[PDB]
Amino acid sequence: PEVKILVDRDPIKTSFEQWAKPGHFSRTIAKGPDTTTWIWNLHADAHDFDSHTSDLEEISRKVFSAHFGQLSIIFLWLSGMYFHGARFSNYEAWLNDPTHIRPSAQVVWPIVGQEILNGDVGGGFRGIQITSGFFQIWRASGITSELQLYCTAIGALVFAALMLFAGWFHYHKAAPKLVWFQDVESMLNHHLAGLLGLGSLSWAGHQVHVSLPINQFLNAGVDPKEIPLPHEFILNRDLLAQLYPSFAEGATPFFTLNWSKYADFLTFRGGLDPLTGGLWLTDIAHHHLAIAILFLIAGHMYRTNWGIGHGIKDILEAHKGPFTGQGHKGLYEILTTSWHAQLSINLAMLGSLTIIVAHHMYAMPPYPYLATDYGTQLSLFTHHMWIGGFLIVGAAAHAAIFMVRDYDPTTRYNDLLDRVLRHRDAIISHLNWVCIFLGFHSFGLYIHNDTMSALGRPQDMFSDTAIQLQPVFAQWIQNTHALAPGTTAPGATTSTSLTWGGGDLVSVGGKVALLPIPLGTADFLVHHIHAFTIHVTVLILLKGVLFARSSRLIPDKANLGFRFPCDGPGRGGTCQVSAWDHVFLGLFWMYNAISVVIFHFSWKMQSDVWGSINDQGVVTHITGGNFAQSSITINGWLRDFLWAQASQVIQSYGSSLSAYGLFFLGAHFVWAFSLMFLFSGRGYWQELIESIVWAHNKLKVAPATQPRALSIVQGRAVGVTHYLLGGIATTWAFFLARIIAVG
Amino acid sequence: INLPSLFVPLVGLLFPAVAMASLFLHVEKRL
Amino acid sequence: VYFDLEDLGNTTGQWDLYGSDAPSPYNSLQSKFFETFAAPFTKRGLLLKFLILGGGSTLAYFSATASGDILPIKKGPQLPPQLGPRLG
Amino acid sequence: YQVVQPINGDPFIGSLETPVTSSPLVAWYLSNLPGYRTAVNPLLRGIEVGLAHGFLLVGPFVKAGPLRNTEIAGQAGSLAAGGLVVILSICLTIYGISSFNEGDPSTAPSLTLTGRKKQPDQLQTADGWAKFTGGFFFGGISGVIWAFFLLYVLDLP
Amino acid sequence: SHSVKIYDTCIGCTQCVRACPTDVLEMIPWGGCKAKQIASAPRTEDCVGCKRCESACPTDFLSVRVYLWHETTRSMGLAY
Amino acid sequence: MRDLKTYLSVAPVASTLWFAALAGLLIEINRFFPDALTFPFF
Amino acid sequence: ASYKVKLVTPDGTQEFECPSDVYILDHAEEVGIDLPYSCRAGSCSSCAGKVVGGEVDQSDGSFLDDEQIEAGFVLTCVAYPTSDVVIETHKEEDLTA
Amino acid sequence: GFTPPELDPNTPSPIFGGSTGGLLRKAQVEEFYVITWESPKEQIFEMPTGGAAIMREGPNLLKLARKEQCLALGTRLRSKYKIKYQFYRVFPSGEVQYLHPKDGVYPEKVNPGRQGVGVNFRSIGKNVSPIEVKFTGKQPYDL
Ligand code: CLA
Ligand code: CLA
Ligand code: CLA
Ligand code: CLA
Ligand code: SF4
Ligand code: FES
Repeated sequence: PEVKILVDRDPIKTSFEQWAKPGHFSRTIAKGPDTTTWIWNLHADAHDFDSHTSDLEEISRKVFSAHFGQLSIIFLWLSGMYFHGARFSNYEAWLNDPTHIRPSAQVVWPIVGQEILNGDVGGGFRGIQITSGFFQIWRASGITSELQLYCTAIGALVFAALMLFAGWFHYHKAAPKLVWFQDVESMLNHHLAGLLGLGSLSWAGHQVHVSLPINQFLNAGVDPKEIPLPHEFILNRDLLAQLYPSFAEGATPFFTLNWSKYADFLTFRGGLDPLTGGLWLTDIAHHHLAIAILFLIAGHMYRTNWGIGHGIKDILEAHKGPFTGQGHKGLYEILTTSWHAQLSINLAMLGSLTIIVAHHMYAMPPYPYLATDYGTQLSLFTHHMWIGGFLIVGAAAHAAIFMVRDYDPTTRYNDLLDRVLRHRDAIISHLNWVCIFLGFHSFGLYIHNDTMSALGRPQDMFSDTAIQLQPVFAQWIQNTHALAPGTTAPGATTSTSLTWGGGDLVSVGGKVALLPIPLGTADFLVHHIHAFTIHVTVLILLKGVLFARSSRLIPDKANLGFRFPCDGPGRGGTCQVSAWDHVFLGLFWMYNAISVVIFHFSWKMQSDVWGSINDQGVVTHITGGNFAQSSITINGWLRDFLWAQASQVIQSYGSSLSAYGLFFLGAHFVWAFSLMFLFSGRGYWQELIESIVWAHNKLKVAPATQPRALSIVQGRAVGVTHYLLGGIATTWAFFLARIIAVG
Repeated sequence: INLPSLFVPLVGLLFPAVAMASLFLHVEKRL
Repeated sequence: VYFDLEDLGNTTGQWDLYGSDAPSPYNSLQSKFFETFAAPFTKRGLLLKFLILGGGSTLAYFSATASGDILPIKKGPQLPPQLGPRLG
Repeated sequence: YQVVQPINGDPFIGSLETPVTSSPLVAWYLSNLPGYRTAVNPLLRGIEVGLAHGFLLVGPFVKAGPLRNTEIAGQAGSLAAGGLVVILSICLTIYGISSFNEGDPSTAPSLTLTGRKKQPDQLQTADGWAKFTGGFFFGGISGVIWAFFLLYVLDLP
Repeated sequence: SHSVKIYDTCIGCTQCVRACPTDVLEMIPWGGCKAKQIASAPRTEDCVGCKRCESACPTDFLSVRVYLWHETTRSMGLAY
Repeated sequence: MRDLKTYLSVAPVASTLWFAALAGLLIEINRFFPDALTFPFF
Repeated sequence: ASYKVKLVTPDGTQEFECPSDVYILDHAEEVGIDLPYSCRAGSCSSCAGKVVGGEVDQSDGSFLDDEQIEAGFVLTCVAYPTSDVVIETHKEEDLTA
Repeated sequence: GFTPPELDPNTPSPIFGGSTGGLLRKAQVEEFYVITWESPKEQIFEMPTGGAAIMREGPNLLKLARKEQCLALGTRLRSKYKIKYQFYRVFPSGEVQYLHPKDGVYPEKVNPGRQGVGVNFRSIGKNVSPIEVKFTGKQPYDL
């Protein structure tokens, strides 16, 4: 019953003998190769732990140490970032004049003329302009010399070696047993209150003592070398009390409960800092304090060892009603015995979180001098949207794996799962219908618009000038968010973001940081397109999950596995009935949806947000503001967005942006190369390999590991992999060349 | 009296109408 | 137990779930009127041939004699035409 | 207690019972509609059908078509709804022609919700379907006529 | 209905009959092999044409063969 | 140690080493004799 | 090397000597104690059998349950006798269940 | 020669809650199938159409819509449980048809009362070319 550490000593012995025998984990691979197919299987099943064995203890041990390996890798990548900022960068000069020096932390050797890629990034330096936004983080951190960057690179290297050693240790010397892993209450109590609570408390601490004073000094105009070191602020406190008088009373308020006396540096202002175009640091510190309090309290909910707390089984069993039978009874047994269920829930939530991060970081810019660095903002939004989409699709993959390999009503029965399984037909019917209806009423409007614009009938269009479709609720909500500070939020001064409105515009260095974003007919059309794409992706993935075990077409589908090519050409033909094929199809639709999302954001920001402002105060946007009138037809997307903005990348040959021109074309090539794998089948290829093998046999030069054509599933997987790489890399080159060139 | 004013409609509207009802009734007929 | 070889329709579920089988709620003066006046359109071949040829009649008619306020294709051009890149 | 039950206690028919498909209000309503008035002359039901649907199909063709603002042609766009009525009654006719033959009984179910025999619904005939076709069509054109007759200003013409 | 044919190279391993999902195949006595067994296909009006039997046959070349032919309700696997 | 010598001769490691050495060789050749379009010797 | 093999069988129990690099079936073929086979390729259950002692190399065995090689059954025609073994014959159906 | 069992209606059915995967119009007008088995006790099992059902102690009688459904359920019942099953085809006439196992034995075991259907006495490499059968309706494998 009680909670304790439980470990085994020396489960596996460190040895090299298993390195020299490829495929030790699976009995079939261990036997050795006859054909080349072997070499592929060896890699495809490398991390399929619960298929190498049946024992849950072994799978969990492997998972734990694999996680340690991943963390060691991440630390090594961080070490590289800090070392490159310290050694091959122009960070100090950029610190001196942030709105003229464009950041760069990678230089190239002069080998074959490639030194042309070392371009003039300002500050007496020649290299590659980076878009990860690391200078903004390092400035918001208080870092002012390259010695601090060196120090953090060394610390990260140490931490990476530590992670690798712990990964070896917990697998070969002290391996925890199943009962240790299966304690979820203590785990949640630690991650809620220990990892997230103590983490943000410690970080709020660092912001109160380092970031806040060093940024106060930097915004005051002081030379970044004549600013005191951070530790001085801790040794001598009069330095702090000069900038914030409240630091004279020094924790007497926090006990005397007169927290009011800290209003110096813990504020609730809202809006941006009109000097750097970022959020007030005095708001972020107070935010982190509040979040830490909330998490530290929330990490005391579940019972571990002292009676007080909540039993998860009790909470789940308590919830049930007259529509759902016995629901939630039997989910604790499931969520503690399958890793795939846990992975699906976790992937779904982390993907959604990443998308939310993208939106919130464009709309309320956290770092100083990030809002006016347009390339970094575009890069960050796009990167995080792609990551979120991929993780959401993996969620479906592992829900399907759970349904095929783990669901079992004979020993672990849950009611809600059973009822959803018992009306899946109606579920899929209604979702299918709503996607068809949503597709007619959003893309159809575009087709109507194109045809009315080509037929010389613009008064019959769907636009702000002819037939208006104003999103009344969105306008109503942002009007409520405009009037909020002072009426429904008396403690706030400015509202949360500048996109809500109120007529407030923030500029930095003659550039536009933020201003109110206008919603119109075009915004209405684009958002309904987005609803359409998300609904279709959901239909494909949920159909794959709900029918993973059986169908009216193939009534014993679970016996064929999770990843199989087909069940033959009979029954009419049954290619791609497996759930793996549904994941394979959903990847294309996720690509479609995310691509449209990033195109909508990129065109809208340049058209109505970004630009340059004059001393008289007349804003000139990068594009002329043509999103309201050209986004409503398809021809306007092809003409005013793709054709007009690809100019920067198709003209980079000879400049320092020529690598983007090379990658544009390479990515087009890789995309078109995948269609060969996607459009064909392996019978043709094996028959061609036959004749090539004959030719080799004619000269006693034929190989002993007989060459085969790829698998059916491998053909599909190579196809989708190259398709995604080609498409995403094309958009990557286009975006980066375009945004870097104009500004 | 405008010649396309008559031929474009009926070849565009009624010819396919009659031909589609025609072929539907024929193709779903069990002799 | 829902299997009875004698009555098959109850075993395979041939019910009418929403039919009524109640008497007519349209009292006969109203029904009288309709089934008197609405009869001649109740033969299949009759209705089909009539509908086709009458719809075609109305379409050819309203197409040959539509006015300019309706169809810009009828009002013709009202401007002098341009010359092409060389020709015209 | 639970709300969803298998259809009439038979848990091996491909359906269920809910407050959406078997509820007293919904049952009584759907029962008193023309399509579910089994014991009534096909032509009367068709008349109700065509009336309601011509009247309904008036509005959109008027308030959205190409001549919506031109009102020397804005209101008389009921021509369009008349044409739509004509077209889908031609479709009704060919459907009935292909789906039935007079020398064959009507395919409707003979059992009721409790297990009593019914006289098969005659709308599923060939004869009665042609009768219902005539009824729907008569109603549709004259309903177009009726809702064009009310051109008097109300709240939104 | 599809066609299924058995050829005299059969070694009577029964692997094809175990695999059929619609019970088309059958073992019958014979005298041409060590097993005194041979496959037969008496019920080809129920064959969905999945070729699950052909994937199971070990002889080179195959001893059971499925030729897809005219389609019906049972052959297409329709539940409606 | 013998097992390590075997492992180092497995296909991916062997090819990695072979091509890294080849790359160094061609890189140094081109660093010494840059921009060659012809055989200018004989 | 050439360990002695023991096969219970309805005919009795007989021994024959035969090197470890061989399959059991061809070695019972040598001395002439008849056994039931169909495939000789490891893709059916006619040559099935279980063990009394020792254990037999089943590297090149296929079409078996992820257990049939951990609870006793063995196919005689794809099996290398690593030890002085003692095995069963005519064991298909109590394997077929 | 192995009289086949009769269909005994009034045989109870498993305990199911209903599902949208069961019979449809094809069972009203074309055909459907019926499986019966023994079930030493009451136990839970996965329906070949939807979720889970409870089979009753004693005879069990299920109505499905395809032969493949019956056979997949029977395979599950016969290996994971040790149960004997039979299934039948019922027409809209009210006519039953014992279907499986046909002659009392399972087809993977050779029974001495069976004839050969679809057996060619030659190898597959000895079929004629299509040119030999052109304009006459046979097929090269017909022989
Ligand atoms: C295959 C040759 C051919 C083609 C491609 C066309 C194409 C066209 N004709 Mg034309 N026509 C043709 C032959 C052809 N015609 C001949 C031989 C005559 C008699 C000398 C005419 C007399 C004619 C008139 C009076 C008019 C057109 C018009 C038109 C245009 C409007 C579309 C239409 O209403 O269809 C054509 C309508 C017809 C009544 C043509 C009927 C006569 C031809 C022979 C019918 C052939 C159908 C045949 C059974 C199918 C052949 C198979 C194959 C074509 C698929 C269109 C671009 C209209 C126009 O100018 O638009 C602005 C117009 O009013 N046509
Ligand atoms: C290829 C031949 C063809 C022709 C000749 C037309 C002609 C016409 N179309 Mg059309 N269209 C076509 C193909 C064609 N279309 C196709 C393939 C599509 C699919 C993309 C469309 C989609 C389309 C749309 C979405 C719309 C039109 C509309 C129109 C009308 C616009 C001008 C107007 O306002 O008239 C005058 C106004 C009227 C109301 C005239 C009505 C015509 C009579 C009175 C109807 C009587 C019907 C009769 C009883 C029987 C029906 C046909 C019968 C002969 C079989 C016009 C009569 C517009 C319209 O007006 O809607 C009706 C419009 O909304 N078309
Ligand atoms: C306050 C206690 C605490 C803390 C801080 C953590 C923290 C973490 N746990 Mg953990 N866990 C705890 C208690 C705690 N756990 C308990 C009580 C249990 C059950 C008995 C588990 C069971 C558990 C499992 C099964 C897994 C984790 C994992 C993780 C990592 C999650 C991924 C991440 O966000 O990386 C963030 C990265 C950082 C914050 C970098 C700093 C890393 C610091 C040094 C972590 C040190 C905390 C650790 C408890 C130190 C103890 C070791 C000590 C004896 C020397 C993370 C570092 C995952 C993992 O192990 O990945 C390897 C995972 O698989 N935990
Ligand atoms: C926390 C994240 C996570 C984790 C731990 C896992 C873990 C696992 N997944 Mg999974 N998955 C995830 C996310 C994750 N996945 C996401 C986001 C997706 C959506 C794409 C999927 C979709 C997915 C599928 C469809 C499948 C799995 C499968 C598996 C299992 C075996 C994986 C394996 O070893 O294959 C081997 C790994 C490789 C062969 C490497 C592939 C290399 C890729 C294709 C190249 C990528 C290009 C690179 C990024 C850039 C180009 C570089 C180049 C130019 C040099 C394993 C337990 C498999 C399974 O059967 O589950 C039981 C299965 O088929 N996953
Ligand atoms: S082998 Fe290929 S083409 Fe044939 S049924 Fe399978 S997936 Fe389809
Ligand atoms: S003969 Fe069947 S396994 Fe050897």
